[PDB]
Amino acid sequence: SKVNEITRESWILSTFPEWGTWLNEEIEQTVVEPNTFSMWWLGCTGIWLKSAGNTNLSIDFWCGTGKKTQKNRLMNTQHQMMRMGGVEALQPNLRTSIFPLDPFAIKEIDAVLASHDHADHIDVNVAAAVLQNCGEHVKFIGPQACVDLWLGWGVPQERCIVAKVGDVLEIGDVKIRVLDSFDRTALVTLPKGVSSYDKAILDGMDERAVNYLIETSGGSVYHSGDSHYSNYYAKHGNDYQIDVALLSYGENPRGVTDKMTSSDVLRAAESLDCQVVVPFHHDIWANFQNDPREIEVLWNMKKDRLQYQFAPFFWQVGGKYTYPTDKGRMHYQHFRGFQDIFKNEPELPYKAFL
Amino acid sequence: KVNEITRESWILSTFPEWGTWLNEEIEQTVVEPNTFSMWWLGCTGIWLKSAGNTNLSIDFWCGTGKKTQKNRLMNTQHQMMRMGGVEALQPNLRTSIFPLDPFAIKEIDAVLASHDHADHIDVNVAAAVLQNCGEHVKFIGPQACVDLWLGWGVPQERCIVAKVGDVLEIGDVKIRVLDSFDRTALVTLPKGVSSYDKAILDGMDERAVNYLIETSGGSVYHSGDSHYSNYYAKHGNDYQIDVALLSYGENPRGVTDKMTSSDVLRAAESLDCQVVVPFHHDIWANFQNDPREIEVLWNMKKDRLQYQFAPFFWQVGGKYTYPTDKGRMHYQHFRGFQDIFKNEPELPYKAFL
Amino acid sequence: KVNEITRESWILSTFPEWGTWLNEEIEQTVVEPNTFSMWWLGCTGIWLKSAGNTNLSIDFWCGTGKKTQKNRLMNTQHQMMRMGGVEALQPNLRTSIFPLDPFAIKEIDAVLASHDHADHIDVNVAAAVLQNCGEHVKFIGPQACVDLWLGWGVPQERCIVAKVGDVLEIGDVKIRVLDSFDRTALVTLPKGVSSYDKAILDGMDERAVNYLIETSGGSVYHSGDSHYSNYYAKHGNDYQIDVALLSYGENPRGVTDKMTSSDVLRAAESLDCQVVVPFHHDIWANFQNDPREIEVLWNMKKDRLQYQFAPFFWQVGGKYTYPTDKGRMHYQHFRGFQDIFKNEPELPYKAFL
Amino acid sequence: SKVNEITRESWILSTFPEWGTWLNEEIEQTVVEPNTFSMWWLGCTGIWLKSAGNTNLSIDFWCGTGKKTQKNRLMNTQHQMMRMGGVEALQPNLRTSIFPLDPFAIKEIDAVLASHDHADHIDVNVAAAVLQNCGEHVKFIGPQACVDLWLGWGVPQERCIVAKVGDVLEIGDVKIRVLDSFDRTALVTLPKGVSSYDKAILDGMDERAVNYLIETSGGSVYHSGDSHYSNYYAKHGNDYQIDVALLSYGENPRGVTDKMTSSDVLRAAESLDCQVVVPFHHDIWANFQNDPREIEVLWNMKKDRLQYQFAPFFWQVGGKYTYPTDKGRMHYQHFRGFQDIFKNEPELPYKAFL
Ligand SMILES: [Fe+3]
Ligand SMILES: [Fe+3]
Ligand SMILES: [Fe+3]
Ligand SMILES: [Fe+3]
Ligand SMILES: [Fe+3]
Ligand SMILES: [Fe+3]
Ligand SMILES: [Fe+3]
Ligand SMILES: [Fe+3]
Repeated sequence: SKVNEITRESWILSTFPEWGTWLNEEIEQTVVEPNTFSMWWLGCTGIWLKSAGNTNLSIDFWCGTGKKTQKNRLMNTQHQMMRMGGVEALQPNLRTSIFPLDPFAIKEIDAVLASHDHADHIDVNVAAAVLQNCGEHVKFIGPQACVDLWLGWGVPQERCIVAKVGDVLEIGDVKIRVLDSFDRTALVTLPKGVSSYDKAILDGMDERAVNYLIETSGGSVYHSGDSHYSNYYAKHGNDYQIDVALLSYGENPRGVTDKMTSSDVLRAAESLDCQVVVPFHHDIWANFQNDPREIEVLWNMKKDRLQYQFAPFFWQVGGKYTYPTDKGRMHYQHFRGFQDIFKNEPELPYKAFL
Repeated sequence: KVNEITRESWILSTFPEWGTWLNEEIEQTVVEPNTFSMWWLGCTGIWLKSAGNTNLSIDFWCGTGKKTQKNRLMNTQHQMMRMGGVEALQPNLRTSIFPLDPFAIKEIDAVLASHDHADHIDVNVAAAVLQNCGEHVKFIGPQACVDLWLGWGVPQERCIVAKVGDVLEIGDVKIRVLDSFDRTALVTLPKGVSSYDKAILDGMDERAVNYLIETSGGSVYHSGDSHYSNYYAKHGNDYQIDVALLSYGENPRGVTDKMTSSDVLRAAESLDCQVVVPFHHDIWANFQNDPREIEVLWNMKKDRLQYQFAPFFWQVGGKYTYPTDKGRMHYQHFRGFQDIFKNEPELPYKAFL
Repeated sequence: KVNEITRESWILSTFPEWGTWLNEEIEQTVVEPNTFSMWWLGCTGIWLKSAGNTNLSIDFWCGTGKKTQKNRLMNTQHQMMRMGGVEALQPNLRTSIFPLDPFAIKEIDAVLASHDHADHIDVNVAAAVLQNCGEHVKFIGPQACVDLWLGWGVPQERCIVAKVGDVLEIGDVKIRVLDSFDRTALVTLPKGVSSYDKAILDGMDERAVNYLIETSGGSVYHSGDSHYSNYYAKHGNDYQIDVALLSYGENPRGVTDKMTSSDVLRAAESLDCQVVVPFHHDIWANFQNDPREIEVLWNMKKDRLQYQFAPFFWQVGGKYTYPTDKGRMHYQHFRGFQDIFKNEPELPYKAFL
Repeated sequence: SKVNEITRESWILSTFPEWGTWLNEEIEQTVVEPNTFSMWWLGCTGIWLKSAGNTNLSIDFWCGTGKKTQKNRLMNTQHQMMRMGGVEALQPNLRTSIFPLDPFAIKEIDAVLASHDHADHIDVNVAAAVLQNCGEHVKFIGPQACVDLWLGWGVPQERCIVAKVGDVLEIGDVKIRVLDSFDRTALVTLPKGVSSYDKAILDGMDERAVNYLIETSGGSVYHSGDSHYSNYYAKHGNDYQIDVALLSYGENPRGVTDKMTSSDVLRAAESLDCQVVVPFHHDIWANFQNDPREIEVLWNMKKDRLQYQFAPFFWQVGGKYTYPTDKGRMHYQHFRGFQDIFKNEPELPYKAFL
């Protein structure tokens, strides 16, 4: 190492993303057992899914960050937060989770999905990486607004598939059901100079936000993007067997509603009639710092009285989940290492040193 | 544009995560008389700012952990091999963001290091400070940390070897150099150097120290990642320690590298502090832990043992001001939206949300 | 005598359950200067009494729920049908007693209705007040409540249509009419009127409002059964709200008709109140709930979010006096026996009991 | 004119009792499965029991209320409360639970039981209703003092059966064992002018209070009326297999002892050696407002150390319990409704409205 040879740029390039290609390697090397499926949490609502037949999907994989300076103290005119809250000042949304996966190291993938067109659910860098490293067979699947963003970034139209509610897509050995979204924020996320006083905007969900139910030989996973709470989760739950439900969670600032509360994660689990409920999105923003234990406590208090049939699962960014293998586990813990502890004797001044 | 993007342009546009947000925050902070403020920089990194505008970086670390699984073998005679008789690579992956850009540092009085372990000293932070700051900035640390800085190209004139019992004055702050209890450091030796040899047991002071930093708003004890020692009680008998920063984490089976939840409490009692603040518990995936153990045990024991201190649970990149924040137990980042409803919302109907 | 007894004679001698106990209690309460008292009449019914002896009844409901299972079908286009696409009868059975006989009311200044839903407005209470009280009593509510009262036979000189932004002076109390967030009310439309139509979304103010009642003892915010809205923060920014009354209950799967435990807390924070009081959680069997969820969440979050309010758990028929009772969390009905052992017991031996 | 046609009397008659005949209908229409029995909580200690053989019993069904005014300041001379506590002032006992069953709509019943002669355990209206609606076959079963009250009210002697400790009565397919009572309050519940200093009154339990063990093809239930705690429960538990134990609970005012404490509910369950303990009577009086969670918390703290073989069940007034089907359930929840949720599509201005 040399003080003189170091620049800010050389430091950044040698250091980030944090885990380098550790997880890229982990994912590629994982052998998914028959009648099971595996997923990894990529931060925010990003999920890598890998079926037993080696089909690979990336969903809402986001490699952006939040604010990088306080220099600009003003929020962009008509940003959704301004429309919802009548605010003027900059939002202090700072990214608080590491980047567990290098998208530029992706070699094996079948499709890139986006639940909706919000910035933290779609990514130009992920797009670039997949187009650069992968074959022409990889599909970009998302609602019309997501396809418009990808096309605008230079993704070829032939790579895109516009997801419409009620569509059923086959990719490798997995079935993708496109379902309604309840992302109320998406409804009012409109370009400057376009009015959100107008009631006609209320019919626009389908054009820009969907939920996905992904069916594998090991079971199904419901990715709700960042849908708020809706009674209509119960319609989805009546119609389909949903094994694992991924629901966005966070601590709403006073006067803001952007994520479901702890109580609504449970109501949503009950409405989806799932077996495992998995909060996500609760890792990403400093200003939404939260306490997932609220979900666990409320679940313990209410499960007998309401005869809840599901259990919560508390994950970690970069972590793996395998279903149905991990059903029954509640608290994820990263591999602790040292499985070969004391293979050989220690080298210490006396045995009881430590 | 999709074809104007490379891995390298993505990285340079994206990292570090918070840009210069906290650099700006720190500079623009006006520390009130009779108070001091600190920020947690990840791992055991701390920025301290006094009411006299003295600024110190302690253990500021801008490295990361493993970046690949390709090399499946642990380095021969790594401290973990010496303590555990293992052969396989350690899966230590960095799990906290980088809240401060070392290359945006403009205002600083000294760079301190508790010890020479990799996650407590940084060549990039050194480069940045040498490149952007005046000749007055000191690099303070045990002999072994000075040796690392020197070897990286930090000029001897900038360094101060910290030895136990030293009292250093920097601006309006007093830095007491105190004993370290980092048992891991004692056996962190180069390949070909034996850790069977009992003479290595006298080696703490040359490579590891703890700091008691006294300000006009109170004192902070930075324990580096010392393990538990009864000797904290000697430090606690000798000095008023307001805030104690102690390394915490979940030890893997057969490993002892961080103090347990019971020991964070015993150490707080021994240092006889006012506030105990676990840190280091953010950084490694394989040490993933539950700081609520500390809060639960403290609630169960504080009456019976007449504990006079309270714990405080922080967040990486977060601020703490003493004594202003005494009484606060759970840190929450600024939530934003303090001007909520300054104007009316623009919605299709008022109850839309 | 079994021969003289009829279902009718049984009912008339037995109900309402407390007879006129609370009517007497309320009438005889002398409210101290700079305080106000309220009683919970079940569901969201509130009796409010100021230090100046102004008396208001708010959402006083004396109906019951289902009385038979014979009719197995829900009325076409009932709000629950519109919201849930159901056909079967709702099993809403009233689970609270009737602590106040409306036909014993003799002293009152105004009858308020937050909205026109059946369990918030009452023809029997209207009859009773017109029968027993002077020409001066006002019936205050949104246009839709005034229309219901008018159609029942309440004279038009008695009614006052509440519009958002109105400020009504009644005796020594000020009544601010504020926005409601009762999303169910928006779709509660007559058979043959479409709820697919987006124009219905502008209809809140004509049929539902929230009240902020200001007294010399402080203020109370009655939210009717508003759902959760960010706009509570606008009301909280604009006014000092001491006590917030918020409707709570356990929503059946696929139904949203009451705020969750998490939202009771968010609403308390948004209203920036000092005391939050769930109500409505007593009334329907099919919404049977656990208010302790609110207490547990509040304990878990109050430090981290710096909550400045505390929850208060009431009982139907109970009293609350503000600010005298601030600090109390769990209401207990009077236990009696204050004159215990005034005289000696009459027992076969001292230690019998 | 709606308001013109309304009187206090018309309102009361159109409104009460609260559930009308909903529960009358529910009970009649219930088909009890073989090897099970069902019960409903009627408020206070009232129970409706229905066997698989369609035998129907009412136990301590009380349709009275408490105080209806504050005007009478004084407690009745020599009321049991005055004898026990040397008090003068009126007791503030206000009924706090609704009336889930209309006694006048009873059409199918085999017997009317009373555990003891306290006012809240026997009812003249229930008697009048049963005599008016049912055949000559319906029996009124109670201790001598209960039979005396029924007789005095006009119940014909031929309908009554004086229950004495040790008696075993057959009614349909159920066996009713009459057992000792421990209602200490009943011993000093004596008419004005009769002395409670007299030790002879101590032999009076059996003539006025009993406990019942009701054996069905689905298991047994022990109704303790409002017995206080007694070591003698262990005698009953040694002698018989007791599946469900119904025990009176409440919050005693300072200086009063009228209901078992949370600790004693547990000791009693242990003594009776039951499988399920069900507190009751804790719904009825305002001045005894209590917290049944004390029972649950204590049980969780002690069940391992004491090797408790029973579990508590927390019911709701008007609710159902079926044994052994409901064993394992701890917190009763009334039917929530909406089982046909989303049978059809909602009728809303946009899907995510709710
Ligand atoms: Fe998002
Ligand atoms: Fe979104
Ligand atoms: Fe370390
Ligand atoms: Fe160390
Ligand atoms: Fe209501
Ligand atoms: Fe309503
Ligand atoms: Fe009783
Ligand atoms: Fe009794």
